[PDB]
Amino acid sequence: MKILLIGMGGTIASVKGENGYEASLSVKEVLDIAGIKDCEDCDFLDLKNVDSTLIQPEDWVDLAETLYKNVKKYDGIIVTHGTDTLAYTSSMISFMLRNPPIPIVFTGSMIPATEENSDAPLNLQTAIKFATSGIRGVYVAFNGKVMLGVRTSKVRTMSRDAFESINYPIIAELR
Amino acid sequence: MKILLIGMGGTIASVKGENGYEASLSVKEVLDIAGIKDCEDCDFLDLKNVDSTLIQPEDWVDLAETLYKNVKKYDGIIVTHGTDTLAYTSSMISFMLRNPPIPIVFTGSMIPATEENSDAPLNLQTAIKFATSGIRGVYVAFNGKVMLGVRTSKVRTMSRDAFESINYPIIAELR
Amino acid sequence: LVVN
Amino acid sequence: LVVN
Amino acid sequence: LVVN
Amino acid sequence: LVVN
Amino acid sequence: MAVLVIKLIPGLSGDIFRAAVELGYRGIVIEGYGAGGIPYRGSDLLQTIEELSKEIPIVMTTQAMYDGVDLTRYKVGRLALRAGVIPAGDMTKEATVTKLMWILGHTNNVEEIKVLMRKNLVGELRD
Amino acid sequence: MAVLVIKLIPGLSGDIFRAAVELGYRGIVIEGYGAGGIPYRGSDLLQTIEELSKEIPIVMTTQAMYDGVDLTRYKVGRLALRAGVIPAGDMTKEATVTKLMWILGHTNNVEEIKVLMRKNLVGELRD
Ligand SMILES: N[C@@H](CC(=O)O)C(=O)O
Ligand SMILES: N[C@@H](CC(=O)O)C(=O)O
Ligand SMILES: [Cl-]
Ligand SMILES: [Cl-]
Ligand SMILES: [Cl-]
Ligand SMILES: [Cl-]
Repeated sequence: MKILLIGMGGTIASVKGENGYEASLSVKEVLDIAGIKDCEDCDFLDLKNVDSTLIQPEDWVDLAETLYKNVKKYDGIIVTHGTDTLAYTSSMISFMLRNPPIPIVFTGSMIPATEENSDAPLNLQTAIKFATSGIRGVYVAFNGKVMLGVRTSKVRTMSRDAFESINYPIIAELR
Repeated sequence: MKILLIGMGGTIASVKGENGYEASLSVKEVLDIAGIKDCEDCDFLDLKNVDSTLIQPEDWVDLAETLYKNVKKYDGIIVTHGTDTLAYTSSMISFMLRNPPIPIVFTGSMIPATEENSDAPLNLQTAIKFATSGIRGVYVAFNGKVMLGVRTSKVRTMSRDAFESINYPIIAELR
Repeated sequence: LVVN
Repeated sequence: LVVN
Repeated sequence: LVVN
Repeated sequence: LVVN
Repeated sequence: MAVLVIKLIPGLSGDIFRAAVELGYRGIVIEGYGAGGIPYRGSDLLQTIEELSKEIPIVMTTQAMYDGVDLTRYKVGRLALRAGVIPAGDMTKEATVTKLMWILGHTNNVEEIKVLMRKNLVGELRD
Repeated sequence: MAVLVIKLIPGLSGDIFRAAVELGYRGIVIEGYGAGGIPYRGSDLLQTIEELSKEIPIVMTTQAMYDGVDLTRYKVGRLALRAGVIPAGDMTKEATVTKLMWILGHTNNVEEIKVLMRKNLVGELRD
């Protein structure tokens, strides 16, 4: 029912400017541009707006605190993030927040939502479908697949199917 | 026609003794135990007998020198090796010996040839089939697949299908 | 601070 | 969306 | 043994 | 040194 | 806090690990070959680790994508266990690193850290 | 000769690279994220590399299994190029390391080493 989306940045929320400088969108704008319409009664917090290569440990603290503040209020949380360090973030968060009462789903995209063939809509559709599932825990949603956050790794640098559940069954996938 | 097999050790040539100490077989014994029968007019050199974790750069020098000495004499060379650093060896050899006139094929196994369900026969059958191919270059043969040596990586630690050609088409496979 |  |  |  |  | 991740390659000298400890790194992750182990033929690696593994935790993961580490499978592995190395089981590289950093935030006792790293906290490990 | 391979993780301090160079490592490989780049927000990494990348070659590979590195794709990447980092293209981690060690055996000139690392010698690279 009530779903909070937290922005962290990443390609998902990008629109490279007319010279060579990446610029960032708010998470709310990202959803509108992706074209997610079912998502009503959805709140939006913007926490960072960086390329995830820039992610430092302190960011995990900010993010966990934010999350801890919001678990009792929301039924599912989604966090948009750069793919580069997504699995680091997802894993670390999994240790800080040992027993989440709600699904906390990380996602992102390789092609920015603004672009024509972006993987953003699918990833977000996926993330939202699962955020409503009632499945407690920290997850990653990518390329129509949901993975335990603490078993996910980036395996491809230039493909939509960038992630894999390693040594552990995929939790769910649209197949 | 004339094929030289060089032993470097590895699980392939193992038979753990009755207490917890790995012992090693000669490459020639390994073939007999695997059960390779077609291989006649095949010579056998034993160069090392170590677990490949122990492999140091100096070993690449010994091995390249040996190889350089034997390319003009043989039509194909096969090198049995531990899987742990096989891809390091295969790659480094590829740089030292820039233009081999013959196929030089690395192989090994995850299950020792002495064991009942060993992958050794297949790997060796594969290595030998390809050593006769007339395809110049340095390769790796594993799980019925032949890969460019300089594009091969160990991807699994506890499976027969331990290797993959990365970012590059498989050269050949028994399929 | 949240947008609805 | 499918689990197994 | 098969190439492609 | 080689075995045949 | 600070953890250093080093990929095990041939000819790797244990002197860098010494420097790491000096610098005040509080944990070290060695990304090794296959099921796991430390080179002892022609390197001071295993020796150096024997020393440091009691000051800071030293964790062994694998370079290979799948199946993870098992130091009991081979002798180079079993030696590393004896040397005080903490195995990473079937954890992802990222779950291993972050688990380590997390545990470090809570303790500095290498034996505790070892018990913790071997315990399945959230689904990261098959113990 | 001696090459050090370090996995890029968050909070990674460029001080270890300094120590490496001191120790006499003649090449450094950084296994970074995705398509490539060096952190500059809240770390001295990029700065430190700007310094060292002219003394020893500093090579960027990726932690990800497939597709390899492209420093031109993102700004963190493009910065690393400017910083003097040598990209590893689509090479395997093992082909990268061994190619580096091999080139090092032949020269110590970082510009030569850079031209070489970018040249497809035997099929290791798509250049
Ligand atoms: N460089 C981007 C990669 C992506 O989002 O696909 C990031 O991780 O922030
Ligand atoms: N530990 C063995 C692994 C194998 O051969 O399968 C080695 O690489 O020598
Ligand atoms: Cl893409
Ligand atoms: Cl096996
Ligand atoms: Cl430090
Ligand atoms: Cl040294």
